Amino acid sequence: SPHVFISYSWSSEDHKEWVLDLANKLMKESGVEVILDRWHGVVGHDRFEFMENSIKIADKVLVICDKDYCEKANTRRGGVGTETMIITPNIYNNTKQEKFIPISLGEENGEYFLPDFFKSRFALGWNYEDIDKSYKELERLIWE
Amino acid sequence: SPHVFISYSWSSEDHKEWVLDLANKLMKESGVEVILDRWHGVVGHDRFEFMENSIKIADKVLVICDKDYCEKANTRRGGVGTETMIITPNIYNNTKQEKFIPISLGEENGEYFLPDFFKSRFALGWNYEDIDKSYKELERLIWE
Repeated sequence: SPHVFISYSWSSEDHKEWVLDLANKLMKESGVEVILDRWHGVVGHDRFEFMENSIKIADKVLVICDKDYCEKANTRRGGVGTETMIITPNIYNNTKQEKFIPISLGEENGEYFLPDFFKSRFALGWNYEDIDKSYKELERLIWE
Repeated sequence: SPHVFISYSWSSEDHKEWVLDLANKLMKESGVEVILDRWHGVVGHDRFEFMENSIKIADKVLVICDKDYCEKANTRRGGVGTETMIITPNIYNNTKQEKFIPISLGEENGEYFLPDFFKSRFALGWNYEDIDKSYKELERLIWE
């Protein structure tokens, strides 16, 4: 099975629910073993360590790039500090590049959200009007 | 400006013309420096070494993945002929991964053509019904 860690920001309760629904769906319908912070009982100050360690054991890393994740990633408001949950340039540059599957949420005109330090600009443009098509491509990016 | 090498096979005269048109368009409309075999006068059995040298100086590498390219890549892998400009497992694995911009041609149902040894499964699904959208995204993958 693909081991898939999901990197995401707790932008809101609805967004946490969208990520949780995606994790449950990947586990149920796609035979993927999702590494999710909510399913490991990760306390606030253990978040950076959990993200760091999870990326090394995961086969794929979903980068949930909504607007809040991308400008938190680009600015790094105080820098790393255990709280973090957002991939840093250092983590990105010490990870095999093929693991990352950026998913852009809420962009317009195909200007997919993606942190500036991602050298490859590919991202799965999530189609809210065609979920099944976007989910199919996510399965291909994970499995194939 | 980005130096963009185009990896493609001479599958047919129409396909060579499609790649030639794309190369001309990228230079004219997107201000990129395209490294094209026909513009350097690379004759058939010199093409593979030309691909190797060009990928080292190129900023991006477009992988024109139609059916013929992907089946020869999947079947022959590192054993592709000296006359070919088809990426091998060694070339993919020994090149900075962000260079590669695979373009899937002629795939159906979102089952994008891509050699199986490409560790990252991302590819630009070329939309023959919305070229401007596909060219917009190709420009972004090259520039951004």
